[PDB]
Amino acid sequence: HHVHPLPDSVPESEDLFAPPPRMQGKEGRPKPHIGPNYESYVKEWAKTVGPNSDEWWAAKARETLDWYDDFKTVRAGGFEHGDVQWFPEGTLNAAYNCLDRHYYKNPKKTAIIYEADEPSESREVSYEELMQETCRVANVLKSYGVKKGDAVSIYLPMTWQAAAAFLACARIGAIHSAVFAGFSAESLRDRVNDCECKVLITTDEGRRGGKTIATKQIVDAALQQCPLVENVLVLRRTGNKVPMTEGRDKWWDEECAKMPAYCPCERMASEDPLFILYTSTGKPKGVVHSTAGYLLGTALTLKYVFDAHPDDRFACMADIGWITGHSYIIYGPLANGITTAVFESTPVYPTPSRYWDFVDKWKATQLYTAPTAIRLLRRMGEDHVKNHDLSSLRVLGSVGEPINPEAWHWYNDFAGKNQCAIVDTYWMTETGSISIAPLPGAISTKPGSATFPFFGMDVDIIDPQTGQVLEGNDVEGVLVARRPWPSIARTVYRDHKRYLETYMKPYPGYFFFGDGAARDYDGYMWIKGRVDDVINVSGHRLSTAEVESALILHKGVAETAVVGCADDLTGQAVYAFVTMKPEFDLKATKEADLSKELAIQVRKVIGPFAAPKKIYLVSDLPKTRSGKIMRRVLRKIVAGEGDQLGDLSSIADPQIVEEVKQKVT
Amino acid sequence: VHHVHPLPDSVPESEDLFAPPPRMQGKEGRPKPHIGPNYESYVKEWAKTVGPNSDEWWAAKARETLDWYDDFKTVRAGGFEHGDVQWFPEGTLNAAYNCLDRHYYKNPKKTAIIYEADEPSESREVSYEELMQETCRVANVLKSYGVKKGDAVSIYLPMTWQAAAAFLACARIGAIHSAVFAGFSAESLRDRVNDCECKVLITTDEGRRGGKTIATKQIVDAALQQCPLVENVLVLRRTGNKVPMTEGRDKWWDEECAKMPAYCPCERMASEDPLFILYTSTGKPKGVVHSTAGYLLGTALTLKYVFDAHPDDRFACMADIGWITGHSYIIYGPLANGITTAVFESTPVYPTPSRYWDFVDKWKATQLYTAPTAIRLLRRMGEDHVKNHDLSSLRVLGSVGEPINPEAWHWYNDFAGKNQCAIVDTYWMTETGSISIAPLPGAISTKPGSATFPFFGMDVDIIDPQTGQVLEGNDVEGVLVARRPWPSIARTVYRDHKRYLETYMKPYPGYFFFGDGAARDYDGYMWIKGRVDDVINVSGHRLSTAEVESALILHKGVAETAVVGCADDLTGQAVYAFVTMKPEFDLKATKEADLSKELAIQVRKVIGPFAAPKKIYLVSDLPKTRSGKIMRRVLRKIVAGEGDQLGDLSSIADPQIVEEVKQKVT
Amino acid sequence: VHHVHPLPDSVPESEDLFAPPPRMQGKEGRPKPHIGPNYESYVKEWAKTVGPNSDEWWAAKARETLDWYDDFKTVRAGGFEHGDVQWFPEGTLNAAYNCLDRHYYKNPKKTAIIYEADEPSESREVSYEELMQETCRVANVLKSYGVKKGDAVSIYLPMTWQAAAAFLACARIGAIHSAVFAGFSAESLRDRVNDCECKVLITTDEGRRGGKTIATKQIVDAALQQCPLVENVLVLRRTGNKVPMTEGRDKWWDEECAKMPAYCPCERMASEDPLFILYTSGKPKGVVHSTAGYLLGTALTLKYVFDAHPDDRFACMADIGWITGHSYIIYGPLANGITTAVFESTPVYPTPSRYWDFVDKWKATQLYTAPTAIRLLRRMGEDHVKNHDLSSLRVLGSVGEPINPEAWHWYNDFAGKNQCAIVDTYWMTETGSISIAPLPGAISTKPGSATFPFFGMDVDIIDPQTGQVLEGNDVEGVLVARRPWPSIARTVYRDHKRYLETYMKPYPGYFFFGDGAARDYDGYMWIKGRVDDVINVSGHRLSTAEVESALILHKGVAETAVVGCADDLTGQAVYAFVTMKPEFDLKATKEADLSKELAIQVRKVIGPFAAPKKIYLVSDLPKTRSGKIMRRVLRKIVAGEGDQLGDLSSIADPQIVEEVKQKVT
Ligand SMILES: C#CCOP(=O)(O)OC[C@H]1O[C@@H](n2cnc3c(N)ncnc32)[C@H](O)[C@@H]1O
Ligand SMILES: C#CCOP(=O)(O)OC[C@H]1O[C@@H](n2cnc3c(N)ncnc32)[C@H](O)[C@@H]1O
Repeated sequence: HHVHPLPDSVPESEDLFAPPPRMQGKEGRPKPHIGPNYESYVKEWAKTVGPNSDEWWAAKARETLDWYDDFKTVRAGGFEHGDVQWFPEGTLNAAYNCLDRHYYKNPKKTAIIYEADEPSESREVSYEELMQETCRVANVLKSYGVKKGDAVSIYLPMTWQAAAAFLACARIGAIHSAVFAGFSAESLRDRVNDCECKVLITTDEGRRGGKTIATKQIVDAALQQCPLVENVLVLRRTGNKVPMTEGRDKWWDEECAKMPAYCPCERMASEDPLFILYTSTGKPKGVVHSTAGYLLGTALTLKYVFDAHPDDRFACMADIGWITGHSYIIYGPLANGITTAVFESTPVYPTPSRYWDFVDKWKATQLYTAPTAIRLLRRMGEDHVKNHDLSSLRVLGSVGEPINPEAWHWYNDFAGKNQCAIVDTYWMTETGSISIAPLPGAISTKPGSATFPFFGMDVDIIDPQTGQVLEGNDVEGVLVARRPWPSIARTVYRDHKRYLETYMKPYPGYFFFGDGAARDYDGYMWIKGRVDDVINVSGHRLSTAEVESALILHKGVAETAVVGCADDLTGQAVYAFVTMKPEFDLKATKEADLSKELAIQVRKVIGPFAAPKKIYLVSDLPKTRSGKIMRRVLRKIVAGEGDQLGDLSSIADPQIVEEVKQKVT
Repeated sequence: VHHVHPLPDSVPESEDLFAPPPRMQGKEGRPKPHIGPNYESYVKEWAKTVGPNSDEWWAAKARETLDWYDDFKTVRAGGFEHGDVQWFPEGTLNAAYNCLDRHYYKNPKKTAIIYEADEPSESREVSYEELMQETCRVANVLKSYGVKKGDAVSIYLPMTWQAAAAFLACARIGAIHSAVFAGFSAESLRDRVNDCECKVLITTDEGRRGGKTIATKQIVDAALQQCPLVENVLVLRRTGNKVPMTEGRDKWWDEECAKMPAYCPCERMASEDPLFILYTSTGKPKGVVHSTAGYLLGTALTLKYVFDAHPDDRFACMADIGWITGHSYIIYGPLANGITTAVFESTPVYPTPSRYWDFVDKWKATQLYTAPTAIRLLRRMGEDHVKNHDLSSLRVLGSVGEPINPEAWHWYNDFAGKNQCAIVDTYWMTETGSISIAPLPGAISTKPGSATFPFFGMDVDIIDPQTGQVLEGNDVEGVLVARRPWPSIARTVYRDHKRYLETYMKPYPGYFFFGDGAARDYDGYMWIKGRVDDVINVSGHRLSTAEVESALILHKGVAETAVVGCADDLTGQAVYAFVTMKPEFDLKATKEADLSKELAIQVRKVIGPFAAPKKIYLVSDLPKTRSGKIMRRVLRKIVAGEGDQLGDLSSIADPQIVEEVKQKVT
Repeated sequence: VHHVHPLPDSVPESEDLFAPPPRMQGKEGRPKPHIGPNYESYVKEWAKTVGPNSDEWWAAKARETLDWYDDFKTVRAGGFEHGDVQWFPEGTLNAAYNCLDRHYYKNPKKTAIIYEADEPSESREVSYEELMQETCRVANVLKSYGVKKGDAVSIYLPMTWQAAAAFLACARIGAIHSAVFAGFSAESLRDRVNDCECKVLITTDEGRRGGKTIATKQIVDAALQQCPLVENVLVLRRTGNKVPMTEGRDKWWDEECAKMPAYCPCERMASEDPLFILYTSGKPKGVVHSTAGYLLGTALTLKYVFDAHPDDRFACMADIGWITGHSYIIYGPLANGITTAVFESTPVYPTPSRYWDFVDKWKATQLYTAPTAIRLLRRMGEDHVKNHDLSSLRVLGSVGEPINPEAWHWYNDFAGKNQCAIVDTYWMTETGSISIAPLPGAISTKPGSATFPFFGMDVDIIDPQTGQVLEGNDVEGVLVARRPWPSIARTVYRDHKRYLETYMKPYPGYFFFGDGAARDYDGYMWIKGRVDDVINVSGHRLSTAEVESALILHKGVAETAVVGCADDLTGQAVYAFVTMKPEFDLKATKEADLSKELAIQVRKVIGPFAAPKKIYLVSDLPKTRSGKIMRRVLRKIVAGEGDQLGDLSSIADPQIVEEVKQKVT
């Protein structure tokens, strides 16, 4: 076979995992929405793509959302000019669909499980309380002169009121722009200026993992260079003394106490912008999502990819500064009317048992996190997870990067006790909602495979050299989409040329994701890393996931990243950055001996061309807060270009860049 | 042996029950009542409007009574505790469309407003067409000033018919009007203009009332020196006397409106978009906020049922639009129903005290609605001004704003109604939006001084004020509360929701607290006998202001009285009475010491030994607001020697009376 | 002995009636007319559109012809006396949705605009898709400037196809466009920009017309020195020649639109929201049209007066600065979903064959132009038209002034080859759409007669001295309308008093057009000139059209204008300005002899009272850019008031005023 699965210690013939009994409607669990096999998925999926799928999408849109005005046209526009339209004549409001309609049905149902940084401070927030708080904030924003179409910046940590802030903007038709709490003043400034908001919402301080985030201090530094911001609303999260500017800055509780606890919903066109979300090369990229298609995509993917039922308690452990928090903490779960988790802490605070204490306390029915969190808990030891119950879980999700089969198995074995479906969800900020993922009651999974495209997604593999679609199976190339889908990003804010050039020009007629992909002999899709991260060794194309998956098969390896660099003989050579577990004895095992064994492991599993030319042992890797490993930073450092690096002040650990610069020289 | 007594009356109780008269029975060609013919017909309909199955009735009434651009789905939600009351939330409508356009499309030449000018010879009818055209011109002017949906607009206008055009022009574009009584001082106007943060003010060059000039533009000029946000003033040329105009800021209404077309589209408003702010007559000005659909529905239904309004009716509410009574029962209620409404620019006694009745016979008014202060005023002026009029076009006479003493009630019944009209005593507040407790005139047999029974949608209880517990059964007295939200309840206090919750929702959690004392007699009739703050406690006996004042006016020659409490060592509190005799009363022939002695015995005979005033002060007038409320708080603080902590009293009806009362106490 | 005579013609009356030709009878492969085949078929349909039972017809047409977001309840209300005209008041719609989106959703690649560039080789077809995308980009740009619903936007654009996108971008967001003829002077532009109080102006670097450069940005910069409210100028790069650009205020159209997405939601407009202000050419008069009635009127008149069918290619050769361009280039044709021509050139550039080269190249099915253009081509000679095909044409239209029978016949003979119906369309900026015109499939035409009123128009003739309606036929007086019609102008911008005084006060209960009119014995209507231009000779009333029609019957006459002046004996005396063809030899032919024959011709055809007291031979006449002859200018010069003429800097050829002033003295 030309296309191989990601390296695993399990043989292939024992590596196919059918939907487990918890996903078969047994042991009292709800029956899956799609099942019980691959054919039930394909039969439904075929209704959602092609020239006869308008019927299905119109019905789903009218069944799933409450509309003030019906639409006439299902879809229009396209990639070439970036004029994508879905349900254009309809009107609706996102806050109405996420709060009001559920509040009118069951006001005391829990909307948010607020898991505070200190576990003892956690509590449930009802739909009634969340709707009231949202309306008070919306009334405060209107009193500042915020109109429909105005942008509002949000610099809030993971406290439950962050959802009220998002939905207050949606309620009045303002465009929220959320920035990770803890981003530097410089990074915050650039995003506040780019979206041209006149109002910013923040906290006095944030609390994450027992550490204080000095959010109001950062905000004051940033706003000295933000001439459009006239009002700042400050939530008193810690009560520690912070500066407040007379006139400009007001306390959230004091402002909201002035306002009634209901606010009318602005009637939004389907294509009115809902939010701007800046990704984390050059200027910040503000990805713009509209209202109806985005909301529909998040609601349908939540329902089908995680098999959400009305009583479920959905635990997405990500941050609302990330698209994962937008779609699968706030918009998806609340549109469906279920309970969603807002997790304020880290996976290891107070201890690495935190995730599993949370699951057993609240009886979470789904858990959703990133491979970086999974690898972190994998390296912390089985004592923190082995003696928990965790049987309320039916589905475990992974998002943000390829999941190494080694990490996949740890997730499957300890979090799921081999009784949960594992959904590896591939998508991007620009896709709005999950693009490729197994439907858990239908798809038999392979460790590290996203499996099959979601409803409305018609994806292909293109040879990057020819620009032509590769038909059949056992093919590898770059991932593209043939047709628009409801939740696709509509533009890059005030930079539509960047939007067309990045996604629509490389392969005209297609959407270009920017990731390498392979379709194996069974038709399963494998997303093996960024196209920019592919290493070309003597004409052999190497993906980062396969080498990193091979490296982590060696004992004591916690996390790795591989990058290419120009080589005189092979064009490019592989350089590995390897993080061993801190307990690994670097004196008993020689670094030169460990590097040799790692290279042989890569050679044994992939081939002679894949063996790293050099291996660097580092204590950690440069990562974004969402958990993405910044291989571009490592690649430029290896190239001796530690000067041409972009904005690195808001990465997870800025100091690790210094350690990497040292170890290379 | 009854714990609860009717307000003191010279008529014995056995002859003091007044069944709906023939004009309210569909006889003599009068329209058949909407509800009747008895108490049970009221309860039968009322029971559909409260309780857990009342959504059906309210949804049907909402869709039958108003024109909507978009239908609602949800009937009601929210509640008292957080102040998130919602009615018909997904619906959209426009108040101006419901008060003007839909009636104009059906009968453009029908009279919308009977404009009774200060001089009777200048009175005229204003058709729906003309009112709609003027409203649209003003709305276009406001839009040309940059007024947007949700912006507040202050209105400082006297009772000329264009005041209705100004209100409805704001409603038409979704602006929030804030009307201030014309004649309020520059200080009171300033405080309200600044609180609502408006950028536009609408006023007149001058007002005319009772042959006197109100220097409105002068007051406005003085106020705006401390109102830095107001950028545009639109000035109506009511008198044409020369007034200063500030270049740029001030423009003439007629010149601005001549530039604009006579139609303007209606802004499609959410049911819960704010319709207006109305500042009430203690501390900082309280801007009571009403939303759109529930408020409009409440005014339309109360006008229809409490006054038994029919399509050809000519409704004469004689109040001022600076008052909630003018908002609800001059402009929004009558015009929403598509009938004719009166805008009365004068006083009850100008040129003579026959003015009200000349008006009724001139225009054939079918209902008259006024305040007890006006009724007591006309009672004091003599029967020659009323006895020889016809007045037979009237079917219903209403009283609003304070308890009506049975003595005044009977005068109203006897001379205004010639014992052939139903008398509707309507209890409500600015915060309730529309009438809360009132007799339905074709159904309820009235008792002088009783509001009788709660209106549709109002589920009221009597609570022990200390324990918070409901007093079940009849013959109980305590404080009035409502159990559930109703469509027209005020939604907030502007930018001060904490004050709204603390005032109405926090004192008795789970209820709306009106602030008035109340009693339910053995027949179940409700008696609202005064504000809770005005109750006097003499030796453990709770005394209401209405009962003592009603006993005092039973004495011959008494025009009007007010009673307040003050600290007493032996009885806890003692009663002090301020008494206004008719000026024609001979105070030399009757000794003042004898008159006070006769008054005390009259009180003792009717109420009990404990109720006799410890001291009585004879005054030429009482401290009253413009709407006629007697300011007992002012009198109480003066008696307690707290004439330093009175507050803003510059815009009361007669500011000088405070000087006479302060002198007379010492 | 008829009191009312047809306009003077060289054809006897008995041979001057032209039934619909075979191309308008459904023969020779043409589509069957919407109304036909005779006068009774017109009356039968017309009678449904007027009177107290016509609501049914108008409600149905409104719902059949336009797409609505919200239905209306009331058909019509209001009236002339106070200027509160209302049509479909509760309805909501958007003009850009009706002219672009709904056609784009059906056939995106269909040509919306035939862009006939000033140079023929640069002409091209613009699809509905391309036009909608450019409209949406511009709308997004305007929104980014803070333009809100109800804001005025000035447009100073020449006849390039993006002018339609600029109009429709304003309509899309509910802004009120105010278009000013490109080439109007800085003073005339300044006055219109200041009157509408716009904060945004859209223009070009330069225009190109007849091979000449219009220095639009230079004119704009001079104007804006006296326009303190304008904050943003959007500049279309039409020529790329260097022009001044003011930092901050001025931005390039292509650079701004490249930042914006190619779709924009439609603002839901009430039927009576203003759609545009159009200043006519004392203080400038900004005529205001609302949305639904205006759009319905233009769509119905285009369909019925020009018998437009879905595949037709409609060629209106006027300028968008004129109401004719508003109604019959942009709004009418695009509302109907057909192809419309945007003609950037002049009728004689590069040569006088331009119109007919255009018709044969694009196979135009209808042609619409002004009598001044027809008279211009008539003077240029038959060689430029005689050898063209032109058989794709079915209907030829004339708009803007009376068409002399001599010019009518030239149009009929050479443009139409006696095989097209000629529609003489009478209307005004204030009427929105055609008022009186033959329906080409039903009405037999007379040269110079508008014939019969359009649907919804109930017109009468009033004796100006008595104010009374003249019943019956063979009557002459002033034209009035009895009832409002859907597309009537609703006000004069911020000058409603001028609106009432001009149109509604002279004859209370009627709309006063300002034109003299006669109804002949057959019931045909004749519009013979403005009331202000009527000449009173010894108590005999003379219209300009009849004398000007008689003068052009003389050989060598290209164009004439007749005006009155104070006379001691007759009250007023006739003065004629006559333009001979430039090839006419004024040395071989005595001017005194030519003047005598011209006077005798008038005496023979009209009578002794009409014979000009003086005749002036001029090389050209003072005309507006739309082609109206400025007889008010000529009258004041004859009266010796050549100083109090007012603003004449933006007329077609301002220098000709100097030549006329010389020749009179
Ligand atoms: C309505 C109105 C104007 O509203 P507002 O000015 O808010 O005054 C509200 C207060 O007026 C008093 N009041 C009003 N009507 C009555 C009545 N029929 N019987 C007894 N008291 C009455 C009470 O004290 C209310 O709380
Ligand atoms: C249309 C248009 C442009 O509108 P506008 O530029 O407002 O000019 C309006 C005036 O033009 C004259 N006019 C226009 N068309 C004709 C015609 N077919 N026959 C006779 N006269 C006509 C009249 O005098 C109108 O009142």
